[PDB]
Amino acid sequence: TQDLNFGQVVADVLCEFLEVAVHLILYVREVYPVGIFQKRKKYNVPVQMSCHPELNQYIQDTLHCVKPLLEKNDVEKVVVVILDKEHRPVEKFVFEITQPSDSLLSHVEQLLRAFILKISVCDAVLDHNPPGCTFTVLVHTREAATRNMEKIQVIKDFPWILADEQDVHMHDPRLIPLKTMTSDILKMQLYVEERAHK
Amino acid sequence: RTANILKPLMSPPSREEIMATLL
Amino acid sequence: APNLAGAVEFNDVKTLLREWITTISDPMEEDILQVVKYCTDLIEEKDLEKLDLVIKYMKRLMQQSVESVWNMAFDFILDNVQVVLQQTYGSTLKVT
Repeated sequence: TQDLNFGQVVADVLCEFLEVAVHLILYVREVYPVGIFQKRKKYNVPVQMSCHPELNQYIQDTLHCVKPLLEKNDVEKVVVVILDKEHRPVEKFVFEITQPSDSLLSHVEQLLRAFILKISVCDAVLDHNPPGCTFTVLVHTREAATRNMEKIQVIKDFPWILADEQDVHMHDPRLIPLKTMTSDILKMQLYVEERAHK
Repeated sequence: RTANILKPLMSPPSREEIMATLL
Repeated sequence: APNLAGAVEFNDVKTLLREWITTISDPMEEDILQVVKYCTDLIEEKDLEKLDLVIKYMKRLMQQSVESVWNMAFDFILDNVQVVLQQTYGSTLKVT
Protein backbone atom coordinates (compact mmCIF):
# COMPACT_ATOMS: atom_id res chain seq x y z
CA THR A 1 0.00 0.00 0.00
CA GLN A 2 1.80 3.11 1.28
CA ASP A 3 5.42 3.50 2.40
CA LEU A 4 5.22 7.10 3.65
CA ASN A 5 4.96 6.86 7.44
CA PHE A 6 5.81 9.40 10.13
CA GLY A 7 7.01 6.90 12.74
CA GLN A 8 6.80 9.57 15.44
CA VAL A 9 3.02 9.83 15.05
CA VAL A 10 2.10 8.47 18.47
CA ALA A 11 4.23 11.06 20.28
CA ASP A 12 2.74 13.84 18.19
CA VAL A 13 -0.79 12.56 18.75
CA LEU A 14 -0.09 12.46 22.50
CA CYS A 15 1.47 15.91 22.57
CA GLU A 16 -1.47 17.32 20.63
CA PHE A 17 -3.90 15.57 22.98
CA LEU A 18 -2.02 16.84 26.01
CA GLU A 19 -2.29 20.41 24.77
CA VAL A 20 -6.06 20.15 24.40
CA ALA A 21 -6.41 18.49 27.81
CA VAL A 22 -4.31 21.14 29.52
CA HIS A 23 -6.38 23.91 27.96
CA LEU A 24 -9.62 22.19 28.98
CA ILE A 25 -8.40 21.55 32.53
CA LEU A 26 -7.52 25.22 33.00
CA TYR A 27 -11.02 26.13 31.81
CA VAL A 28 -13.10 23.71 33.91
CA ARG A 29 -11.03 24.29 37.04
CA GLU A 30 -11.35 28.04 36.51
CA VAL A 31 -7.63 28.74 36.73
CA TYR A 32 -8.17 31.49 34.17
CA PRO A 33 -11.25 33.59 33.29
CA VAL A 34 -13.63 32.00 30.78
CA GLY A 35 -13.12 35.18 28.79
CA ILE A 36 -9.83 34.05 27.27
CA PHE A 37 -11.32 30.75 26.15
CA GLN A 38 -13.01 29.94 22.87
CA LYS A 39 -15.25 26.95 22.26
CA ARG A 40 -13.81 24.57 19.66
CA LYS A 41 -14.11 21.07 18.29
CA LYS A 42 -11.42 18.44 18.87
CA TYR A 43 -11.77 14.66 18.55
CA ASN A 44 -15.31 15.54 17.41
CA VAL A 45 -16.35 16.97 20.78
CA PRO A 46 -16.47 20.50 22.21
CA VAL A 47 -13.39 21.77 24.06
CA GLN A 48 -12.23 25.16 25.40
CA MET A 49 -9.01 26.67 24.04
CA SER A 50 -7.23 29.79 25.28
CA CYS A 51 -6.75 32.68 22.85
CA HIS A 52 -4.13 34.33 25.09
CA PRO A 53 -0.70 34.25 23.31
CA GLU A 54 1.35 34.37 26.54
CA LEU A 55 -0.48 31.39 28.03
CA ASN A 56 -0.59 29.46 24.74
CA GLN A 57 3.14 29.92 24.19
CA TYR A 58 3.85 28.61 27.68
CA ILE A 59 1.78 25.47 27.13
CA GLN A 60 3.25 24.88 23.68
CA ASP A 61 6.85 25.33 24.86
CA THR A 62 6.22 22.92 27.72
CA LEU A 63 4.81 20.12 25.55
CA HIS A 64 7.37 20.67 22.82
CA CYS A 65 10.16 19.90 25.28
CA VAL A 66 8.23 16.84 26.43
CA LYS A 67 7.71 15.42 22.93
CA PRO A 68 11.23 13.99 22.53
CA LEU A 69 10.91 12.07 25.80
CA LEU A 70 7.55 10.70 24.66
CA GLU A 71 9.09 9.56 21.38
CA LYS A 72 11.30 7.21 23.39
CA ASN A 73 8.69 6.29 26.00
CA ASP A 74 10.82 7.69 28.84
CA VAL A 75 7.84 9.45 30.39
CA GLU A 76 5.94 7.66 33.16
CA LYS A 77 3.60 10.54 34.06
CA VAL A 78 2.69 14.01 32.86
CA VAL A 79 1.06 16.08 35.59
CA VAL A 80 -0.87 19.35 35.58
CA VAL A 81 -0.59 20.68 39.14
CA ILE A 82 -3.12 23.30 40.24
CA LEU A 83 -1.56 25.56 42.90
CA ASP A 84 -3.36 27.93 45.27
CA LYS A 85 -2.35 31.48 46.28
CA GLU A 86 0.21 30.18 48.77
CA HIS A 87 1.69 28.21 45.87
CA ARG A 88 0.70 24.91 47.49
CA PRO A 89 -0.58 22.10 45.24
CA VAL A 90 -4.36 21.69 45.61
CA GLU A 91 -5.16 19.44 42.65
CA LYS A 92 -3.12 17.20 40.36
CA PHE A 93 -4.34 15.92 36.98
CA VAL A 94 -2.16 12.92 36.34
CA PHE A 95 -1.68 11.29 32.97
CA GLU A 96 0.00 7.93 33.64
CA ILE A 97 1.36 6.74 30.29
CA THR A 98 2.46 3.34 28.95
CA GLN A 99 3.54 2.81 25.35
CA PRO A 100 3.52 -0.88 24.27
CA SER A 101 -1.63 3.38 12.25
CA ASP A 102 -4.19 4.43 9.63
CA SER A 103 -7.65 3.39 10.83
CA LEU A 104 -6.08 2.08 14.03
CA LEU A 105 -4.61 5.54 14.51
CA SER A 106 -8.12 6.98 14.43
CA HIS A 107 -8.91 4.25 16.95
CA VAL A 108 -6.84 6.01 19.60
CA GLU A 109 -8.63 9.22 18.61
CA GLN A 110 -11.86 7.62 19.75
CA LEU A 111 -10.10 6.37 22.87
CA LEU A 112 -8.63 9.79 23.71
CA ARG A 113 -12.03 11.42 23.23
CA ALA A 114 -13.26 9.66 26.38
CA PHE A 115 -10.63 11.55 28.41
CA ILE A 116 -11.72 14.91 27.01
CA LEU A 117 -15.34 14.16 27.92
CA LYS A 118 -14.40 13.10 31.47
CA ILE A 119 -12.42 16.30 31.99
CA SER A 120 -15.41 18.37 30.78
CA VAL A 121 -17.53 17.13 33.69
CA CYS A 122 -14.89 16.38 36.35
CA ASP A 123 -16.09 19.62 37.96
CA ALA A 124 -18.73 17.45 39.67
CA VAL A 125 -16.51 14.71 41.11
CA LEU A 126 -14.14 17.32 42.57
CA ASP A 127 -14.29 19.90 45.38
CA HIS A 128 -14.23 23.62 44.52
CA ASN A 129 -10.72 25.10 44.32
CA PRO A 130 -9.39 28.20 46.19
CA PRO A 131 -9.34 31.73 44.64
CA GLY A 132 -5.96 32.89 43.32
CA CYS A 133 -4.79 29.68 41.66
CA THR A 134 -2.09 29.10 39.06
CA PHE A 135 -0.50 25.92 37.69
CA THR A 136 2.70 24.12 36.82
CA VAL A 137 3.62 20.96 34.94
CA LEU A 138 5.59 18.00 36.26
CA VAL A 139 7.20 15.27 34.18
CA HIS A 140 7.94 11.99 35.96
CA THR A 141 10.44 9.98 33.92
CA ARG A 142 10.57 6.17 34.14
CA GLU A 143 14.19 6.28 35.25
CA ALA A 144 16.29 9.12 36.63
CA ALA A 145 18.59 9.48 33.63
CA THR A 146 20.70 12.44 32.55
CA ARG A 147 19.63 11.70 28.96
CA ASN A 148 16.08 12.73 29.87
CA MET A 149 17.30 16.10 31.15
CA GLU A 150 19.48 16.47 28.04
CA LYS A 151 16.55 15.80 25.69
CA ILE A 152 14.21 18.17 27.50
CA GLN A 153 16.46 21.29 27.40
CA VAL A 154 15.30 22.08 23.86
CA ILE A 155 14.38 25.76 24.31
CA LYS A 156 17.03 28.23 25.52
CA ASP A 157 14.63 30.62 27.24
CA PHE A 158 12.59 27.72 28.62
CA PRO A 159 14.82 25.60 30.89
CA TRP A 160 13.79 22.70 33.11
CA ILE A 161 15.03 21.86 36.59
CA LEU A 162 14.68 18.85 38.85
CA ALA A 163 11.53 19.27 40.96
CA ASP A 164 11.55 19.88 44.69
CA GLU A 165 9.38 18.27 47.39
CA GLN A 166 7.53 21.57 47.77
CA ASP A 167 6.62 21.27 44.08
CA VAL A 168 5.06 17.83 44.32
CA HIS A 169 4.10 17.14 47.93
CA MET A 170 0.39 17.42 48.57
CA HIS A 171 -1.34 17.11 51.94
CA ASP A 172 -3.58 14.06 52.46
CA PRO A 173 -4.37 13.56 48.76
CA ARG A 174 -7.56 11.79 47.72
CA LEU A 175 -7.66 9.82 44.45
CA ILE A 176 -10.32 10.33 41.77
CA PRO A 177 -9.87 8.18 38.63
CA LEU A 178 -11.40 9.69 35.52
CA LYS A 179 -10.48 7.36 32.68
CA THR A 180 -8.32 4.36 31.85
CA MET A 181 -7.71 3.23 28.26
CA THR A 182 -5.94 0.05 27.22
CA SER A 183 -4.74 -1.00 23.77
CA ASP A 184 -1.66 -1.88 21.78
CA ILE A 185 0.56 1.15 21.02
CA LEU A 186 -1.00 3.05 23.96
CA LYS A 187 -2.05 2.29 27.55
CA MET A 188 -2.95 5.36 29.62
CA GLN A 189 -4.90 6.70 32.57
CA LEU A 190 -6.11 9.89 33.89
CA TYR A 191 -6.80 10.42 37.57
CA VAL A 192 -6.91 13.43 39.85
CA GLU A 193 -5.19 13.76 43.23
CA GLU A 194 -7.13 16.21 45.35
CA ARG A 195 -6.08 17.79 48.64
CA ALA A 196 -8.52 16.60 51.31
CA HIS A 197 -9.32 20.11 52.57
CA LYS A 198 -9.03 23.23 50.39
CA ARG B 1 14.03 11.05 45.74
CA THR B 2 12.06 13.08 43.19
CA ALA B 3 15.13 12.29 41.08
CA ASN B 4 12.99 11.44 38.06
CA ILE B 5 10.77 14.53 38.27
CA LEU B 6 11.35 17.53 36.02
CA LYS B 7 9.55 20.86 35.89
CA PRO B 8 9.77 24.12 33.95
CA LEU B 9 11.96 26.76 35.59
CA MET B 10 9.56 29.45 34.37
CA SER B 11 6.05 29.95 35.75
CA PRO B 12 3.10 30.60 33.45
CA PRO B 13 1.39 33.99 33.51
CA SER B 14 -0.78 34.16 36.64
CA ARG B 15 -4.53 34.55 36.30
CA GLU B 16 -4.00 38.00 37.81
CA GLU B 17 -1.35 38.85 35.23
CA ILE B 18 -3.69 37.62 32.50
CA MET B 19 -6.25 40.16 33.74
CA ALA B 20 -4.20 42.72 31.81
CA THR B 21 -6.00 42.25 28.48
CA LEU B 22 -3.44 42.64 25.68
CA LEU B 23 -5.00 40.00 23.44
CA ALA C 1 -5.74 -9.45 32.87
CA PRO C 2 -7.26 -9.24 36.39
CA ASN C 3 -10.40 -11.31 36.83
CA LEU C 4 -13.02 -12.20 39.41
CA ALA C 5 -13.72 -15.95 39.36
CA GLY C 6 -12.84 -16.08 35.67
CA ALA C 7 -14.76 -12.92 34.73
CA VAL C 8 -12.52 -10.40 32.96
CA GLU C 9 -14.77 -8.01 31.04
CA PHE C 10 -16.21 -5.25 33.25
CA ASN C 11 -19.83 -6.12 32.45
CA ASP C 12 -19.23 -9.75 33.39
CA VAL C 13 -17.47 -8.74 36.62
CA LYS C 14 -20.36 -6.46 37.58
CA THR C 15 -23.19 -8.92 36.87
CA LEU C 16 -21.24 -11.48 38.88
CA LEU C 17 -21.23 -9.03 41.78
CA ARG C 18 -24.94 -8.21 41.58
CA GLU C 19 -25.95 -11.89 41.43
CA TRP C 20 -23.79 -12.69 44.47
CA ILE C 21 -24.75 -9.62 46.51
CA THR C 22 -28.50 -9.88 45.85
CA THR C 23 -29.04 -13.61 46.38
CA ILE C 24 -26.71 -15.09 49.02
CA SER C 25 -27.60 -13.65 52.46
CA ASP C 26 -24.60 -15.33 54.10
CA PRO C 27 -21.55 -14.50 51.93
CA MET C 28 -18.51 -16.76 52.33
CA GLU C 29 -15.29 -15.14 53.56
CA GLU C 30 -13.46 -16.87 50.72
CA ASP C 31 -15.54 -14.96 48.17
CA ILE C 32 -15.05 -11.69 50.06
CA LEU C 33 -11.28 -12.27 49.92
CA GLN C 34 -11.44 -13.07 46.21
CA VAL C 35 -12.98 -9.63 45.73
CA VAL C 36 -10.18 -8.01 47.71
CA LYS C 37 -7.64 -9.85 45.55
CA TYR C 38 -9.34 -8.64 42.35
CA CYS C 39 -9.34 -5.02 43.53
CA THR C 40 -5.66 -5.14 44.51
CA ASP C 41 -4.84 -6.71 41.15
CA LEU C 42 -6.59 -3.80 39.44
CA ILE C 43 -4.31 -1.45 41.35
CA GLU C 44 -1.26 -3.45 40.25
CA GLU C 45 -2.46 -3.59 36.64
CA LYS C 46 -2.97 0.18 36.63
CA ASP C 47 -6.71 0.17 35.93
CA LEU C 48 -7.93 2.67 38.49
CA GLU C 49 -11.09 3.50 36.53
CA LYS C 50 -12.32 -0.06 36.89
CA LEU C 51 -11.38 -0.07 40.59
CA ASP C 52 -13.38 3.12 41.20
CA LEU C 53 -16.49 1.88 39.35
CA VAL C 54 -16.47 -1.49 41.11
CA ILE C 55 -15.95 -0.01 44.59
CA LYS C 56 -18.79 2.40 43.81
CA TYR C 57 -21.03 -0.42 42.55
CA MET C 58 -20.38 -2.67 45.55
CA LYS C 59 -20.87 0.23 47.93
CA ARG C 60 -24.30 0.92 46.46
CA LEU C 61 -25.35 -2.72 46.79
CA MET C 62 -23.64 -3.65 50.05
CA GLN C 63 -24.80 -0.63 51.99
CA GLN C 64 -28.32 -0.43 50.57
CA SER C 65 -28.87 -3.64 52.49
CA VAL C 66 -30.43 -3.83 55.94
CA GLU C 67 -28.26 -6.93 56.22
CA SER C 68 -25.29 -5.68 58.20
CA VAL C 69 -23.20 -8.59 56.99
CA TRP C 70 -22.86 -6.81 53.64
CA ASN C 71 -22.25 -3.46 55.37
CA MET C 72 -19.25 -5.05 57.12
CA ALA C 73 -18.15 -6.95 54.02
CA PHE C 74 -17.82 -3.64 52.17
CA ASP C 75 -15.88 -1.88 54.94
CA PHE C 76 -13.42 -4.75 54.96
CA ILE C 77 -13.04 -4.65 51.19
CA LEU C 78 -12.56 -0.85 50.97
CA ASP C 79 -10.23 -0.97 53.98
CA ASN C 80 -7.76 -3.35 52.33
CA VAL C 81 -8.03 -1.45 49.06
CA GLN C 82 -7.17 1.89 50.70
CA VAL C 83 -4.17 0.45 52.54
CA VAL C 84 -2.73 -0.73 49.23
CA LEU C 85 -3.45 2.52 47.33
CA GLN C 86 -1.80 4.55 50.07
CA GLN C 87 1.49 2.63 49.61
CA THR C 88 1.38 2.32 45.83
CA TYR C 89 -0.08 5.65 44.67
CA GLY C 90 0.32 7.58 47.90
CA SER C 91 -3.35 8.47 48.16
CA THR C 92 -6.66 6.94 49.14
CA LEU C 93 -9.66 6.52 46.91
CA LYS C 94 -12.21 9.27 47.37
CA VAL C 95 -15.46 7.50 48.17
CA THR C 96 -18.70 9.44 48.55
